[PDB]
Amino acid sequence: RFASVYAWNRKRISNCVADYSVLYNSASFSTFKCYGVSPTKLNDLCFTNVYADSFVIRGDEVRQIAPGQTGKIADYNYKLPDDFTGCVIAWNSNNLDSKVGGNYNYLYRLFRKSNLKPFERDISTEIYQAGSTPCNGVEGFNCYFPLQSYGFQPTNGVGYQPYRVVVLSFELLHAPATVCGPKKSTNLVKNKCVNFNFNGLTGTGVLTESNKKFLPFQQFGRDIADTTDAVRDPQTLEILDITPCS
Amino acid sequence: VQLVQSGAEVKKPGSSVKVSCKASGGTFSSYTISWVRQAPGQGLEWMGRIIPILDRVMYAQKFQGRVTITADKSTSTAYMELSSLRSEDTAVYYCARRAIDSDTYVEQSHFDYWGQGTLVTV
Amino acid sequence: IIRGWIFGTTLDSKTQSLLIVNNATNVVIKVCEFQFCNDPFLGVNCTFEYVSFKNLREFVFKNIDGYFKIYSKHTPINLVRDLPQGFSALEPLVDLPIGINITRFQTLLAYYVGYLQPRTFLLKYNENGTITDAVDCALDPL
Amino acid sequence: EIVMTQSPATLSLSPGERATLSCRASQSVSSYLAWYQQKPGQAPSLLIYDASNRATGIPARFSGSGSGTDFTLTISSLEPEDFAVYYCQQPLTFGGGTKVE
Repeated sequence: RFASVYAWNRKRISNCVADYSVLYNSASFSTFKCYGVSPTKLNDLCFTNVYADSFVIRGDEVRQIAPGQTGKIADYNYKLPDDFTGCVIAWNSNNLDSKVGGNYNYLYRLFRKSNLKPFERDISTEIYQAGSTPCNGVEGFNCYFPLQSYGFQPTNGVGYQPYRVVVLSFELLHAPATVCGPKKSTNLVKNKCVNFNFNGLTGTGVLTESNKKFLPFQQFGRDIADTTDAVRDPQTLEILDITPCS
Repeated sequence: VQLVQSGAEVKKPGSSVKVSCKASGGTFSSYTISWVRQAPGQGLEWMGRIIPILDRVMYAQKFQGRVTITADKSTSTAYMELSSLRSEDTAVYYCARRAIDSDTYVEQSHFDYWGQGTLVTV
Repeated sequence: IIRGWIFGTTLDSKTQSLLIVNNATNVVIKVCEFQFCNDPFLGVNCTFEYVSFKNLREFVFKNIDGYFKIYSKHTPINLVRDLPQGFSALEPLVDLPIGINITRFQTLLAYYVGYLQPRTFLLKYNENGTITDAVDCALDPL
Repeated sequence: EIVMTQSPATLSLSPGERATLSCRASQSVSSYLAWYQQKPGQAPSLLIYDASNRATGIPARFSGSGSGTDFTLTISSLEPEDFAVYYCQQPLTFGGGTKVE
């Protein structure tokens, strides 16, 4: 279940590995539009936080969840800032969200007295005055319940079929990164002159077994000249002395 | 912007009547259809109305619980059914239209066209 | 009785603060706008949440660039009046990427509190990486 | 509902004379008042909308004014064909109607 667009949902994603290879390479998505970032470089990014916006809209409304957009959805249901950083992802959900009699459990705001600000949600049921006479909270002549249900049906043309749309919004520099993509490792090769990188510790040398005993906390050591003496491997905690290449 | 109503019918008290009006195609995208009744020898009374662009219906209080108003978008036809009829319900049932703004939903209070009216005898 | 500490600034139980305390057999570490008891008794919006005399538990705490650093060591005691002397170094346990300031804290129920300052030390290491001794370089002429 | 009263129930004029009709509502509708002219055998014909605006196809002899709860229809000079029953309509209700003879 996705929220309706007016009843927008927001999941907070923190303290995790942001593996996006599952999303940017997905063939199930018709839209994968990244703003300020490249889809295939998402795994190289770090965020303070990622927020996931999860909701259902019509196919011709997919373009509205974007920076620079206006319209009933872009202005009354949900706005993205013009300088938005993140990716807008969408796919057809006609076989999930449409219902034969119309999936009218999903609604969008048709009436509002003003436009939304970026990341603002509006779930008010206040009766909108379209005309000149007061409504006093009651539906009637030129007085409306602000939400409009969607006639999502399996027989709708594509522009009227439901789409599941997810926006991954990127939060930076408010706090340290807690969300980072995955880091790809290689095989560990011993008794060769190599260019190495153990997590963040780099250099050139020959890796051989060490007779050192590190305290559980200590991952690598230092010689009297403060050069790297040995490095304990990140996957298996073996300590390897680093011999300079002759 | 024409409207053609069905002809007269005679009903037994306690039975229902379903009155229908056919609008020119395209009416439902820019107009709402309201129902007005006129008992013989009487003035006009408003019964209710449908807005095809909102799927909303408003009713006169005296007919709440007695009258159902709907429309068939594929046939440009407005419908009204009175569930249980009494002799005081004899009237000409008219359809008439009010334009509506599809962006703001501001509806007109006046009718720029009336059908000929359908007489239902009870 | 001591099961933890609350660290933060305003600590008014309205803004977010860091709570580190035993919760049954697990320790819970969280930063939230939690309505704290002003003085809690342990009987018989959020940023994050994580769930894991007799003897002495020594700790050192510092907060660097939004990272709360937690260190400790445990040692046996046969004393009933004051803290033992001698030398050991505390080991880091936890490093929390929170992004908040800490200026004040509360103990959650003998307890002792000192303060840290930027002294230089000469540290003596063992053959296995253990710190076995230290010289406080600002203590005296020797 | 909105109770509407029209006054007088009947008027008696010669063709060529000026006539006005009064309408009062128990509730304000701002300007949302429609005036209709009904003749026997016909559905009511819109004369004026939104209290004072003349309807398309309606001759200049028809005019009007009003707001809120109090409205007036003016026929500057009645033609032999204007001895009709006039009605005041608001979005929810109608008045009883006034006959000009």
